[PDB]
Amino acid sequence: QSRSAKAGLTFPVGRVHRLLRRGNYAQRIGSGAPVYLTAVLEYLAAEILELAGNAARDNKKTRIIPRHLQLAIRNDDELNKLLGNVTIAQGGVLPNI
Amino acid sequence: PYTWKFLGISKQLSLENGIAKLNQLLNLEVDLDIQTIRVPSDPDGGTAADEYIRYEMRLDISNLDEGTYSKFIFLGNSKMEVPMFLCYCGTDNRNEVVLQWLKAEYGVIMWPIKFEQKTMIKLADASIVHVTKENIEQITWFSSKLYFEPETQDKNLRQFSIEIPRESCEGLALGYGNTMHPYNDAIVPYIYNETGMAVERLPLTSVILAGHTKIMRESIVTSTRSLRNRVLAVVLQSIQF
Amino acid sequence: NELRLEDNYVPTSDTLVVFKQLMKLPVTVLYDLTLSWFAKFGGSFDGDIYLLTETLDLLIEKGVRRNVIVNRILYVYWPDGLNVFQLAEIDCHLMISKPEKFKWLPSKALRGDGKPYVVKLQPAKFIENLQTDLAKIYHCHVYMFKHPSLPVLITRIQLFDSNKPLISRRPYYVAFPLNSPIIFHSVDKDIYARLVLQSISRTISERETIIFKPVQKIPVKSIHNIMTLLGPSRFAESMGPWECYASANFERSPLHDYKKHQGLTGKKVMVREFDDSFLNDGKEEPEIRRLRLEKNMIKFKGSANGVMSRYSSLVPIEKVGFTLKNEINSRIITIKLKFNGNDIFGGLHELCDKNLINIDKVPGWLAGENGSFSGTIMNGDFQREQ
Amino acid sequence: SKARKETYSSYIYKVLKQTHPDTGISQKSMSILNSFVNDIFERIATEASKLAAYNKKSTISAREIQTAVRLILPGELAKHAVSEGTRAVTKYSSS
Repeated sequence: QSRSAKAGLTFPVGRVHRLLRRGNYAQRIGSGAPVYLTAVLEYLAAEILELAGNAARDNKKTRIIPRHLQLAIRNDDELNKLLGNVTIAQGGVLPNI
Repeated sequence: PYTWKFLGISKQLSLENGIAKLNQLLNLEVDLDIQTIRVPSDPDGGTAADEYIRYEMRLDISNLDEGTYSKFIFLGNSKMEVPMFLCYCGTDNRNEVVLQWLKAEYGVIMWPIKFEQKTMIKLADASIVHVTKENIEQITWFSSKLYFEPETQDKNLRQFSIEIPRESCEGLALGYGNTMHPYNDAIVPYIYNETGMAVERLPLTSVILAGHTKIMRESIVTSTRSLRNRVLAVVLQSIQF
Repeated sequence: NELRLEDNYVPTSDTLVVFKQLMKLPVTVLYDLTLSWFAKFGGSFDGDIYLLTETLDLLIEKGVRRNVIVNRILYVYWPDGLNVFQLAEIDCHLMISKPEKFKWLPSKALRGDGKPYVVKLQPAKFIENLQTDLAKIYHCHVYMFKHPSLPVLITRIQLFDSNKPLISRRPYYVAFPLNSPIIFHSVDKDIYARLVLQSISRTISERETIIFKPVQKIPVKSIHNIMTLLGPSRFAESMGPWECYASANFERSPLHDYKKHQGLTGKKVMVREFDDSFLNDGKEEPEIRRLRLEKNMIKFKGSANGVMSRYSSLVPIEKVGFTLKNEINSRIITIKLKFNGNDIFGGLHELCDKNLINIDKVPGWLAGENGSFSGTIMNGDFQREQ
Repeated sequence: SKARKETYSSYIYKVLKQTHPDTGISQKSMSILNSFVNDIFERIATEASKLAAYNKKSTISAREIQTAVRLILPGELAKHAVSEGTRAVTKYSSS
């Protein structure tokens, strides 16, 4: 039984704990910080994956592409503003209309 | 197949003292046998050292019940250190009730009988030799085989055997000549003579004759009706110091 | 006659038995087979090779228990069943991993009256002729693989029955050395043992009659050991005390330097008493003790250092039974010796160290000479059992 | 022979299969998702460290992480993120 198994988070917990310890962000690390950060990361990943999947549904193709990832990110205005400075490789550009 | 349990005696005792008082504790009749014979250690002549006294009786009424049959055979001397020993066969309460009765009667205490290689082989010599009614000694031969169980690590060699057809036994004693101890001069040296192994030094488990006896150190097994006299005598000298 | 089986047939083998076969194989070899398995016949996984090798790599990263991946390849990747080629692969990989668990029996090939026939096996031609000779009767599927560190060519033959899916029988293994009349085959006494072995003799000959004669009757495990025992090697016919001749290390080349020649240096020896002083017996000198212990090793290992703890011999054997016959006074005296254990000649060596057995009077056959062969001895000559 | 690549690939794949099993992933998309997750984690960790160092706070705790994620993620996603994170931490404490 793993701490991730108790937490219900697909992303591991001790992984984030050791990453936080390694990165010398603070002199002393806590215990709820890894689980909270893991939960936030899992929520964000699930959200972006679900939006990309919905874009794929509208794309009637079983294969998802960075093209579709750029579709989802730029079509969601909030996500676009959050990720304004990043550039997606082979993402293309949005149609005018 | 009858298994014989061997057992020794510390000091010489008298057994015919009270056959009337050995029965009421047991509630059935037990008979008595008084017997003594010559045991020639040397065919040329025998001193007074072979003077042996033997007792024998049983504890039974039912001849049909062959399984519940036991005999107590006594034999021994009175001039050397250990006077005598005893042997019995079968498992029953009758094999011990008298045994306590002389537990607290004479003060003699018992001990298991130990056999080693110096004794084990020579028993078959007394087993194969025969005596007729005219005091003529002829040997009835048997195809002896030996069991060896050497203690070793990795169990590399855990058990091996040597078998001799006894027509070849015949060819060995005749080559040596007329001998009273065939296993001293025809058989045991010949194994060392050819293969170079010492039978006595090696750990010996069993010596088996062809359907006559079954010799093992823990207990002797024989299919005969009753044990002979030379066997008991050689056992007596072997357990003597 | 399309009774032969392709590499895509799926027999209805039980899930439990194939579960136990993957039990013994290590984790690192399961990853290798799965990648190769998908590249040949594919699988039920909805992904490409790159996707498959990615997730499988992650099971290694997490330290995933082997029961999970074994269940994964049995209930996710191939829930329907296991291919015959996959079964052959797992069988051969188990053969390589545990070579001590399989027993072998030797057999000799003869042509004409008594001329031994050395076998020259073509990996291709030997297959189709056997298939033709076997499919006329029963369903047949064969697989060949070469030993990674040995020159043998192990061939496994499995036969199927109709009682509708086919029912697999116990496989028959036949090992072919490169160039040797001796052929090692597995142990079997069924309808298929005499049908497979007989078909091989007709197939490999192709121009003249070839018969198979069993050299021995007692099987020996450790396919590595049987090659040294009976296969093509220098150690054959020079075992026991004569193992120093198999590896010519005691003699230097004629072009080599002659000061290192042992003629100048000589050898250190001790005098052996020809008069019998072994029966009766003082503490031995440590130097005398060392030399006495060296005599025992010379007559069981062949050299002071040993060709090969120290009591283990070059090739362990289980059961050897000798028979000694000599003529004394115009009649034959017979003595029969039977030995049983793990290393018979290793065990005799230890008893000689404990002074139980005289080392001077032990014969050659008891010392390990012509080992693994049991037979009658007369006039100082050893005859193998017919 | 190669030091293992430290990724979130198995967990991302598991999340996708939990959502819906029919589709798959391409390698370029996998790298994109890995980079995005790493960047978000680095941002949040740096923010928490800086915020803790500001109040001469030697340790990093759930309150600091929640404030950092509120700072980084915009409020619309931040509400759901903090709600789910609080749920997870409380249930972990209960366990």
